[PDB]
Amino acid sequence: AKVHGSLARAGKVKSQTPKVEKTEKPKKPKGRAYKRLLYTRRFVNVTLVNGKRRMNPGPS
Amino acid sequence: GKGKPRGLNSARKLRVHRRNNRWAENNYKKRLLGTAFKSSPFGGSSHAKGIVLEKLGIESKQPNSAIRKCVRVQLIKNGKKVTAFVPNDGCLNFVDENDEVLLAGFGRKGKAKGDIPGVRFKVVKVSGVSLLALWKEKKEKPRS
Amino acid sequence: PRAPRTYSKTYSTPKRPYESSRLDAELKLAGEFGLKNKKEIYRISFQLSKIRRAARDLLTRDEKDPKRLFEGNALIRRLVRVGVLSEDKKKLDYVLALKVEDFLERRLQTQVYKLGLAKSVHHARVLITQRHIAVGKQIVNIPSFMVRLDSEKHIDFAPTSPFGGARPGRVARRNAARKAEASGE
Amino acid sequence: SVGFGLVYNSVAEAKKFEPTYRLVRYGLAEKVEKASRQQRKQKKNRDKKIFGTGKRLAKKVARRNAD
RNA sequence: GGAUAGUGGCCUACCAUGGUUUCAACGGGUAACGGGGAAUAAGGGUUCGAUUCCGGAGAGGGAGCCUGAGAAACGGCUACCACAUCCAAGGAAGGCAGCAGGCGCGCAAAUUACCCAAUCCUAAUUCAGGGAGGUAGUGACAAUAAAUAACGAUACAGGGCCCAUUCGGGUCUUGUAAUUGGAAUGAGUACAAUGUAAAUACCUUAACGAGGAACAAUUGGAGGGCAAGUCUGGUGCCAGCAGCCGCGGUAAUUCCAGCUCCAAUAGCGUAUAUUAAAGUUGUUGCAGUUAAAAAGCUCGUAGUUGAACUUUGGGCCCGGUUGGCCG
RNA sequence: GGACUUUUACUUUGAAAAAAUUAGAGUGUUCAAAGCAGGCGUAUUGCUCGAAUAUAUUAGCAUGGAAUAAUAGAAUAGGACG
Repeated sequence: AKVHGSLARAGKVKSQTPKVEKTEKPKKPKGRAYKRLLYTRRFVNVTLVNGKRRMNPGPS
Repeated sequence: GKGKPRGLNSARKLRVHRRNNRWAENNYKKRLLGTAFKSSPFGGSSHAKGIVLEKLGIESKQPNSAIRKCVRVQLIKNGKKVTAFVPNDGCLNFVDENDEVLLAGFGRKGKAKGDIPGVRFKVVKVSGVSLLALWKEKKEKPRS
Repeated sequence: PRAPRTYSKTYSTPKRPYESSRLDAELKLAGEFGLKNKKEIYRISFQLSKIRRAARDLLTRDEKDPKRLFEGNALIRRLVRVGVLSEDKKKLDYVLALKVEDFLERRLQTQVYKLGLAKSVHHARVLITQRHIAVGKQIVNIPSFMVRLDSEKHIDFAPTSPFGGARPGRVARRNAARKAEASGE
Repeated sequence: SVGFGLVYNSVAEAKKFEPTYRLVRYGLAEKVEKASRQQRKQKKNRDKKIFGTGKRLAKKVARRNAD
């Protein structure tokens, strides 16, 4: 099938997507400490039980 | 006992037969005939470099409807020609013709990947630098 | 032209990649014992898995087979010396039992806590790795050291460092420097 | 700190039975340093190209300073 | 008989017609040096070994040979073929598949450094010599251990929990905190001594070295298989994704991004191959009515296979090895 | 020492058997991959444990077995022992 299409538009969407810079945020602990934070998150303090559980909910 | 000779001295016939029917195993055949070397744009190697002839815009198969940016490439080691897709958004912006690129397989043993017909390869590096670092911003395409 | 300096690896790695349950349990072990890698668990579960293998192979042997006797009993005495195998259950059917937790709980990491000195497995870590505590006068800074049962009586502090005398340390003395240079002369 | 120690039954026996580098470490032996290893080798390989004492060749190449 | 150090069609002379083969000769292929081995873990297997030890072969290709106990030697010679260096044009020289280092090739691989101090070898020999061998450099090949933080106070919130007629906060801590608090340590820097032939690191250790501008973790993923959003913004069958099923044509749970989250973690992605999964090569252990596959039919040689029956039955001794009830 | 013996396959035990590698015992390289060390006193004139075991099949040797499965024999007796 056709081989010589149009290359005029390559890189279109990325180049026309509004640049939002990264947001400067709290330092996240590198190492055993991240696993610590993870444990106390998942299996110590418990956020919710909306039916079951949600590891990453938004608005609800 | 269905065909196969069960006797105590019929080793010969059994392994012979085993060879015979080994030949119906596609990758046994191909590994034994030498196809990896004989055919195949790469020489059986994992990767191959080569120069860029022209820039192609390959309309994808059905039921998809787009244009897949590629290049025609002549492999240095063995002069064979082959067309390679240029991954990610843009990146056909990174090449230019007569450029010296680095091709790898598409992870299907031959077999074109998605909706891209007859493209069994891809671009990994150009001009000495990695296409990825270019697409991000880590690095910049060398002189010429 | 020289001899091969031999080596081997100490960890295996789960067949299934994302089995949510095993991830749960693994995590629990990590946070409970203060481990930084799932590797630190994998490692153990590999070591153990070799033991068990050696165990199964012996169990198939005839009772009072020379190899079963010598090597089986050798393995048994070995698993006793550390503190994983109980003196009660001591005839290689429990070594076919066993579990990772029994291994985990025997680390210097775990012992330098379970009887004081830490108040948290993490403070255990940070202490050990910072040239504090010793067995003999021999300082050890490896979280996974495994306390060898009869050394349990010697997990004190180091002849150096604070908490066991010899010197306060550069920070304390920097503060002493600030007091002595400000509040005095 | 753990290591090893010798103690000889003389000072002549020590100066004769010891590695020379040790004597250098202590205070009993100069370090008669010499031309580099490849310097030495190269000097030998120069030396190989000559048969005899050499003086006859030097004067015969002094005969060259005319013709 | 000759020739060899010697056996032999090894060669010559005479003489005969023999030698191998479907139990596959002979020929071809090999991106084929052989072995110890290696990768893959139910077993049986499959795959691989140029490469630290052993054996063989070669020194650009071939032949020929001197010396010698030993070479058909190449860091020996001779000739030819290819290559190629210097010149005063008459000539003369070279052989890195030793150590480096260079060109070429490519997807693919480090220093033109130091030493004989160890390990050992050779010589007329304790000394001399050894790019054998050791030393460091370059080195995310593969392998091991495993820093990136630990602990109080306090601001409201809690779940605990006795009391509840009802303010509540009260001291057992769950910890989310946009003010805090003093503790701790090596990464690095650096006396010293140690290390070393001399050095360099390491193990030691004076003076130094942590508060977020830090000494600041990364690589992928968040529709399914597959752990983790139905968040905001962008694009609008375009650009892009997507191993595979599929997403995108104006509310995109797959694209470009921010946020949040997951997974593995000083490492993670990818491409090629291979092994397991694969009872999809099936001896263990496959399948052949209709899904892939019984030859139109019978003979039949090589091959595989092949009914039953020939000292069975009784008696006595000898001395072992566990184990039981006692010790 | 003299005189003769039908041939096998199977199985057992054994010898002959390099190391490294693997399986594996011992020893706290501070742990660990490793290494084959080391451990003890009179630490001013020594004392001493080691440096294992296993596999190493096919073929050849050696030894025990006598089921299974082949092979040979006395019919034109040209037989057996004396």
